[PDB]
Amino acid sequence: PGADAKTVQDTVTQVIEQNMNGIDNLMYMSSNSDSTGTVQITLTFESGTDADIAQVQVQNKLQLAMPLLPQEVQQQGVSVEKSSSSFLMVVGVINT
Amino acid sequence: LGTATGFDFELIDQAGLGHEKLTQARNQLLAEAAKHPDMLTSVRPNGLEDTPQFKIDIDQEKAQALGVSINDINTTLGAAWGGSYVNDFIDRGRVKKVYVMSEAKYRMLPDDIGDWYVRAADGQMVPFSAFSSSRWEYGSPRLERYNGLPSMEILGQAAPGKSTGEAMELMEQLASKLPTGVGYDWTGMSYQERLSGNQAPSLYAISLIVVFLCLAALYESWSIPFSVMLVVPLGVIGAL
Amino acid sequence: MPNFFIDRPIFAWVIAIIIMLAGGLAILKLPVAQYPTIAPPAVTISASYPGADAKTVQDTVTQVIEQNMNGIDNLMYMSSNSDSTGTVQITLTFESGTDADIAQVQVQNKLQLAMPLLPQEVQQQGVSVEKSSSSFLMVVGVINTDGTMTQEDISDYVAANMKDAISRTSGVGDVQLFGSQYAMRIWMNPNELNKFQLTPVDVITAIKAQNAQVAAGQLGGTPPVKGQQLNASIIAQTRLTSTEEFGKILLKVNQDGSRVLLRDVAKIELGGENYDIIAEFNGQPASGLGIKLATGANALDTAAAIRAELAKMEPFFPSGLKIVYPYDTTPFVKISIHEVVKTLVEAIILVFLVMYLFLQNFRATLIPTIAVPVVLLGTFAVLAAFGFSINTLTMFGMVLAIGLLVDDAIVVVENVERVMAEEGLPPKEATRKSMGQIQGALVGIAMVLSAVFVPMAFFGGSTGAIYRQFSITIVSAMALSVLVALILTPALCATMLKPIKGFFGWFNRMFEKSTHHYTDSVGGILRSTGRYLVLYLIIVVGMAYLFVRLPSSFLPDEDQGVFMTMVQLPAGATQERTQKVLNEVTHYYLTKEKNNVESVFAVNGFGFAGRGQNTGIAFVSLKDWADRPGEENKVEAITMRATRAFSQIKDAMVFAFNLPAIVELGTATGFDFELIDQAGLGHEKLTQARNQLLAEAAKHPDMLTSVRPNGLEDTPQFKIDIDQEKAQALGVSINDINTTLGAAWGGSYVNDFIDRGRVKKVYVMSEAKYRMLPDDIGDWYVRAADGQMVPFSAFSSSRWEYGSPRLERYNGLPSMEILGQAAPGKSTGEAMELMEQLASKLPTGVGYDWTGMSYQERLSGNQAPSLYAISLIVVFLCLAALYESWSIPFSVMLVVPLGVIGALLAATFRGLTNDVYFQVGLLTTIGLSAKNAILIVEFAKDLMDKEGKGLIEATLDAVRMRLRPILMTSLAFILGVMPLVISTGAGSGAQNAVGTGVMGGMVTATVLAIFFVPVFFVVVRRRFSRKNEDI
Ligand SMILES: CCCCCCCCCCCCO[C@@H]1O[C@H](CO)[C@@H](O[C@H]2O[C@H](CO)[C@@H](O)[C@H](O)[C@H]2O)[C@H](O)[C@H]1O
Ligand SMILES: CCCCCCCCCCCCO[C@@H]1O[C@H](CO)[C@@H](O[C@H]2O[C@H](CO)[C@@H](O)[C@H](O)[C@H]2O)[C@H](O)[C@H]1O
Ligand SMILES: CCCCCCCCCCCCO[C@@H]1O[C@H](CO)[C@@H](O[C@H]2O[C@H](CO)[C@@H](O)[C@H](O)[C@H]2O)[C@H](O)[C@H]1O
Ligand SMILES: CCCCCCCCCC(=O)OC[C@H](CO)OC(=O)CCCCCCCCC
Ligand SMILES: NCc1cccc(-c2ccc3nc(N4CCNCC4)c(Cl)cc3c2)c1
Ligand SMILES: CCCCCCCCCCCCCC
Ligand SMILES: CCCCCCCCCCCC
Ligand SMILES: CCCCCCCCCCCC
Ligand SMILES: CCCCCCCCCCCC
Ligand SMILES: CCCCCCCCCC
Ligand SMILES: CCCCCCCC
Ligand SMILES: CCCCCCCC
Ligand SMILES: CCCCCCCC
Ligand SMILES: CCCCCCCC
Ligand SMILES: CCCCCC
Ligand SMILES: CCCCCC
Repeated sequence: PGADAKTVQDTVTQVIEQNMNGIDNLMYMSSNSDSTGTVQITLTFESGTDADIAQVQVQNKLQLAMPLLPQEVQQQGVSVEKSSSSFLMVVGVINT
Repeated sequence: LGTATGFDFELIDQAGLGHEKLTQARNQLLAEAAKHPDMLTSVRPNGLEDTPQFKIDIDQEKAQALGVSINDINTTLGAAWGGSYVNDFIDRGRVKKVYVMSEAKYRMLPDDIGDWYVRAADGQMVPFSAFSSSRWEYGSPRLERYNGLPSMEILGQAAPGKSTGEAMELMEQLASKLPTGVGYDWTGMSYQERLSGNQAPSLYAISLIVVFLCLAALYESWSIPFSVMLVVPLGVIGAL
Repeated sequence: MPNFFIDRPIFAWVIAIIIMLAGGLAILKLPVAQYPTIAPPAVTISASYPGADAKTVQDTVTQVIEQNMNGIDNLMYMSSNSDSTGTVQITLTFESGTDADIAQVQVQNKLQLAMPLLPQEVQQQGVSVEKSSSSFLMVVGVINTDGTMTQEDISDYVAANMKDAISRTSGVGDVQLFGSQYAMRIWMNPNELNKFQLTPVDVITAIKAQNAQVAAGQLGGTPPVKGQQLNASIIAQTRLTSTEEFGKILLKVNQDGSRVLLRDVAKIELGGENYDIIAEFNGQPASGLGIKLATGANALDTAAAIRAELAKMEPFFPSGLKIVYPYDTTPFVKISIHEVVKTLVEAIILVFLVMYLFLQNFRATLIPTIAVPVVLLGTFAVLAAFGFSINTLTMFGMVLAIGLLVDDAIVVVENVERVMAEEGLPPKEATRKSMGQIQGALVGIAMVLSAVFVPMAFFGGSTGAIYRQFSITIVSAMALSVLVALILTPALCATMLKPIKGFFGWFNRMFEKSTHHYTDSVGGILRSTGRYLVLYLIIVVGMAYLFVRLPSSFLPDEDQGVFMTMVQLPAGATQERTQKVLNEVTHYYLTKEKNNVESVFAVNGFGFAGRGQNTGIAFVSLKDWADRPGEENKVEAITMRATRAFSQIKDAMVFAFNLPAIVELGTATGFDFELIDQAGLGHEKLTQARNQLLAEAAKHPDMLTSVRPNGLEDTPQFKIDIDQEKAQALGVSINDINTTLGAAWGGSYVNDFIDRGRVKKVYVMSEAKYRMLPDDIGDWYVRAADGQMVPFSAFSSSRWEYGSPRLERYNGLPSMEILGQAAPGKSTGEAMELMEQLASKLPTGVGYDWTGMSYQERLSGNQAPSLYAISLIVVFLCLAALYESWSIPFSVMLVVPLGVIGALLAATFRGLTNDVYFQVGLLTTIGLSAKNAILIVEFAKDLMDKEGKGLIEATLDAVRMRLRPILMTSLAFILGVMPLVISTGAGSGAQNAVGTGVMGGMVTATVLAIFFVPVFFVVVRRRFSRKNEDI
């Protein structure tokens, strides 16, 4: 919260990236760090990779980098999720 | 998947050049690409351009002379203007966050900076103006990295009548004339198209070869298979 | 099928072509490896406690982690080292077949329970959990040929621009930097600090405050006021980027207004995170990456991926920077496999030639020549179906399978060319009835021979995959051979066979006469059978003696074009002395092994046991095998001479050693012992127990040899006692004291900075000159609550003591590893039994265990004899079915010793052992021997059943008929396996070994069979009969 893109990149993104080692079947890695205080790092794996194994291997390397991140980021936490743009539906909730 | 039409290019800082030099190299590539409308169309960055930002320097000597700690200064600035997640409370049985932040009207403009006071060790309240200075500068609102290195993603597509493969060839030729230390890579759909294309010739060959061999066994003849295999264009022409 | 394809030769070709296409596509995609995977997965936890001694590491990190290691599936044992570089390594070794991904997940799930209990300094160094082999796959070296970059510069360039992408590459399980990345080094001066009434605590506090990256929010940020037109990020402090900026950190302002800057109390420079690892390439400054193969990953695919990634970096190198390749285990794999391919081709050509010699017709010879490639290519497709790899044993299966299937088509082609001579049927008509006579026996005999190898496919243990893949390859090839002989061969016999001197005339007539004296000799032997019965038994007793006389091993050492040299100095020795020893090692290879050594990559400060000022390693790469003729230019003799030369180096343990085929199984005669503190005795008592055990072992040179500890000896350490009362009285904080002491003498990782775009570390530490001497301790001052500067001498006392630089634990208890081996002639089992006896007489509370290779030894015992018994039983049963007789099978079984004797003869005279390759050749010999015997019995019995000829007439008519075709196929294969025997170059150790046993077994199985088989048949039928034969 409140961080600029360079602060995010240089205290969070680079640290996490430098720890994404020893993971199997990685094709490439990409990231953005932005002025809303957000970073997203996406690791893309070979077709046929077990997505659960890929995610736990990523999550476990991340876990061991958490002590290197700023306290404010440790407090917010860092989420690791399987990526997917396919929604079954979007339920809207409005007040009339 | 995305549009999966066009190409997906990564410009890469391979030698610690820095954001500004990478931007210059990007612009060089975009300008050259614009000189080949016959081959490339809508070659553009996928990210954001640098914007004005408000650089505030804390004067350490003045802070120390007044007895104001840097931690109080930076917490006061960050908590008021950026907001701060303090801890959690429990709202109707559900754990939720507590945030402190300035009310909107006291964190809008540079003149508001001087309305925020920090208590020194001797109890006196000191305004931010007394130990800071500011200036406008440019910086990035969105920094990109690719395989751990600074990068800028560039999207585009082949011009009408041209194949994406040909457009990729030119992009690579143009990229080879960029300043020292600037590399590139293909990602996404473009990574996908290169690998699928490298397989196609051998898969066609295996299909053609096995079809011939099955027919040769069927007819006990190395030549009669051809009379069947010649039919291929007859359907294809009407589909086209 | 035969009659079907005789009418459809193009269909036959189509099936052969599809078989070959599938095999060809398998060859392009199958994994390539030296051996099948047999090594158990190992997960290693690594952590670092900067400035910590071994006991501090053990008692605040290692024990905490170990106590959380529970509920982990398939765990065989756990071991750990805690050392006075501040490093701990904990290795968990799992059962063969364990999924390394799950083992890593399970280990980490438990580690995360321990992580919060670990010191913050340890957490912030980064704890790592890796799943990799223990040995290096390769070392990637980096030099600067223009000499414009120092060792430190190159190391930082590798760390900052190369290492991470290599570390992310799939199959790379671990990467060691031979060097260090740059950090911002603040080298504190205690005199200047005291002059300004400052301490390392103030320095650290000021760096955290003035090397900061501050989140400051936005102008016009959300939620905004109405009418806002400006939105912009606020940028406050950012990480410092240069020594200049660190130098002007403001520590304080004096009363008179003067400023104290960090550069007034410290020297500030870019320099390594650590200064322990310094490498050279052929004496020149270097860095590099030591790469370990991830568990179960393919070595060749991973090396290829590493090279492709390195190729992406090279264009952006600074001037002069160059990648060198001083140590790579993978070329040997690739080249050794290609050499077996070459001998496979050469074996096929040598078969084609020996047949043209006997057949004397290209057409008649070509049909067999076409069948073998079709079958072998198809066997590759079967390997893919079974999920096997192209490796040494599947490739030896390809070569040795030839001898057991080459007769399939020959029996078909010849039984046709005979039908066209007896009668006058055309080639097509003859093939049909010909196939009707042999088709059934072909299938059935292939099943009898398959019985030889099927049992061995059920071999257990880690060793089991070796015998399994070989057996499957042999059986698959024989099965495909039958199929090809029922599909392609009949079609070619019916389309190509020509309807039915010189050197050949000379050959034919020579053989004609030889056949005459042969049949004559046979008839004479039939009348003197009693004598030759006795001769047979002593062949069986001789075979028995040579079998027990022959020593046994697992896999021969191979010259792999590379090897390593270990440098171990006593703890307490300095970096400077280790470099002196490394210079001597490097000098020796560059001056005394000019003809053999291509490069030396020497690393000061790195060993396999662990880091330290007192340890180093030299990686040595040799010139190509072709440029190193003779055994004196092979790795074994090179390392022997080197170790002998290095024995004259004082105060150091230096030895060159070859890589073992399988590091896991390790030495052929070595053991791996663990002495265990079972009762909280403590390190000093355990050391004494160790010494007692080491002394008693020396008293038995008869059975034990080189029984030594694997770890390090105690060394002097500087014990300093902080006096709590004096510190309280002076108002000196214990936290200030410990931070001042640890930061100055051990170093402290303060926070991060940005060096040319890359996040890196900042370290404070005393400048070297103020942390070299015990007296320097009192030059460090701490500030009390009342502002007075207090020297360490005012509140501390010190004394010398002894302590351990490397504490070992095994399965969670204090331990000491002891290596050793059996004395000449003695067996490892005998040596281990003695060690157990000696261990039982040790002080109360001292226990023991076996690990590593010795865990495998006691675990998997001898299981080959039972499987050989099963094979023989099943072969006999299959023969009983083939001949519908319980007795006739013995006429074939009795030929097995005639072949086994030759394989033992050859292995003995040539000096080989009873290893993997002698056993796969021994099974092949059994099958080849039975095969040759059936090439006689099947015909001798065919006349007594179809031509009604008597026992003695049928026997002598068959041998005369079969002497030529038998010696044809037999000598062809004997010559065919010649390239295995005379093999030199990569993998020649395995080739020579497997060839010697098989060829030796073929020779005896061929010369003795043509004389003894007639005796076996006639004697067996006479005994087990009533009113049938002899007329
Ligand atoms: C009748 C001729 C034999 C058949 C021809 C060979 C068929 C193809 C064999 C497999 C592919 C080539 O592999 C064959 O073995 C190795 C491959 O490293 C080469 O061997 C050569 O180079 C290697 C290193 O590369 C040296 O260690 C070796 O001393 C030298 O002989 C042979 O020159 C090559 O012919
Ligand atoms: C019966 C006589 C014939 C017996 C012949 C047996 C030869 C077996 C030797 C193969 C050993 C080397 O195995 C080697 O593996 C690599 C890595 O997959 C293959 O590498 C291949 O990759 C791709 C597909 O994977 C191919 O498009 C490419 O042309 C080739 O480089 C080699 O083409 C193959 O030669
Ligand atoms: C797991 C349990 C199953 C495993 C069983 C092991 C079976 C092993 C069989 C060994 C081989 C048997 O080999 C078989 O022997 C018989 C003996 O009559 C031969 O002889 C037979 O040939 C054919 C078979 O249809 C008949 O027309 C003929 O009259 C008969 O003599 C066969 O041609 C041969 O194929
Ligand atoms: C004139 C040529 C027409 C080719 C049309 C192919 C369009 C499909 C492309 C595709 O998805 O590729 C899949 C696959 C690759 O092996 O396609 C093919 O294999 C196409 C070739 C099959 C036809 C040859 C047999 C002759 C008929 C008896
Ligand atoms: N029973 C009539 C009869 C009359 C005359 C001859 C054969 C004959 C047929 C096929 C044979 N197939 C054999 N092997 C070689 C090794 N591979 C498996 C198969 C061997 Cl050893 C002997 C063989 C005898 C059969
Ligand atoms: C791989 C293609 C094989 C084709 C073989 C053609 C048949 C054999 C040659 C013709 C034989 C007739 C001459 C007597
Ligand atoms: C798809 C590959 C087929 C190649 C074989 C051509 C057949 C030869 C024609 C003439 C035979 C009489
Ligand atoms: C446990 C190992 C299984 C053994 C497989 C059976 C061996 C014969 C297979 C032949 C394949 C054609
Ligand atoms: C028509 C028969 C074709 C199958 C040939 C089988 C050869 C023996 C295989 C042994 C399996 C254990
Ligand atoms: C003789 C061919 C045997 C079947 C080949 C099928 C290929 C299996 C790939 C997994
Ligand atoms: C791969 C197809 C080979 C067929 C050629 C036969 C021509 C006589
Ligand atoms: C581990 C699976 C083995 C598959 C065997 C296939 C038999 C042809
Ligand atoms: C471990 C026992 C295996 C025995 C294999 C038997 C095959 C018929
Ligand atoms: C293994 C069983 C053999 C039994 C032979 C019986 C002879 C009549
Ligand atoms: C009747 C024989 C057909 C076999 C095809 C594989
Ligand atoms: C006619 C039987 C076919 C067998 C193929 C494996």
